[PDB]
Amino acid sequence: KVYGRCELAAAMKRLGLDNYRGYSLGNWVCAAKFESNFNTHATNRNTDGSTDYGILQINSRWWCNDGRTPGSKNLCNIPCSALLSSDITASVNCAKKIASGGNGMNAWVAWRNRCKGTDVHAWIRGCRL
Amino acid sequence: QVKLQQSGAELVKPGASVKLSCTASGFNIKDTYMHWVKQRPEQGLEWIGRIDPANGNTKYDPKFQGKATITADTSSNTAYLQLSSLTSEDTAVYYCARWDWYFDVWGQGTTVTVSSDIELTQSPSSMYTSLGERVTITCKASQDINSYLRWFQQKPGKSPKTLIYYATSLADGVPSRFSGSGSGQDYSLTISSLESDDTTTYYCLQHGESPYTFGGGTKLEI
Repeated sequence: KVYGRCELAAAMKRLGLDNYRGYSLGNWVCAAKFESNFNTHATNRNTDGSTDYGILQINSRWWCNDGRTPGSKNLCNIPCSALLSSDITASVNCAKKIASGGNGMNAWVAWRNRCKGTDVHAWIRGCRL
Repeated sequence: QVKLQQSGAELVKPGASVKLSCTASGFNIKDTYMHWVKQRPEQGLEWIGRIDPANGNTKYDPKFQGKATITADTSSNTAYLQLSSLTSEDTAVYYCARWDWYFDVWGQGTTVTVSSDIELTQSPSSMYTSLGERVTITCKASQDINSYLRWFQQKPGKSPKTLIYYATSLADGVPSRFSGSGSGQDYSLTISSLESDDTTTYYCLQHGESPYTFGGGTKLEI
């Protein structure tokens, strides 16, 4: 499904990303916008055979199992199909892990190119929360 | 060819200042956090701080704030470490590093010679093992959150290598023989048949809450 920006902001804040690893809520909302255009079914194939899944484009090499990624680690311990759900619980809980490796949100390349350093607080203005 | 070239062994008098550098190649530092680590002559690892070079924001272990300052210059791809009022306790090897799931890389280190809070407990401090024995080292904390713990292996004279990520996942290229376990506060590293390449010092690092902290280490001897 395609999330609306404020509804995604509310579910992300409820699931604990506001200020997770010091990154304000607007960062995660902006990330979803540029990684998948807020579409929970988005998929993106990589040259290393991995695929990026869901609203936060979680990579199949290190985070979830898709059975077709060659040297996969399934740190999140889940099938990638579970990252394609309308329910973002599993993607947010895996995204938390992704952000805690010592490098912040830098693995989300579209975040890095489109959101980082920008006025990401704008992505949540006009939202209940 | 991914790398961090550390610039300069130095000898200084008590009270002097030194500024070290760490230039990277293969990746832009603006795209990362750059961490600095201290290691005294027969002692353990200590996290000093990190810098986010894209915006210059830094985070320190409060004990180093005022003595060590991290700085970064993105056009030169270089991160720096400035140390002030140097004393006997500052004689150490200082590494820069990029920590990222399955992408850890460290500089070769740089020796500085001065010449005139989560607790990680590592057991055993030192041990003698045999040629095909089963070894289990442990690491106990004060609630590491779920498994934000790295296992590093350091050989005499080399930068530490990462063996385990997220407590139980093997690094790329690490032999089958190694394995990690636990969640919560209690973690372990097991080597089934100790191979001869395994003689070294093992350290656990918690990156679950900031200031990142290291266990005291375990020297395995064959």
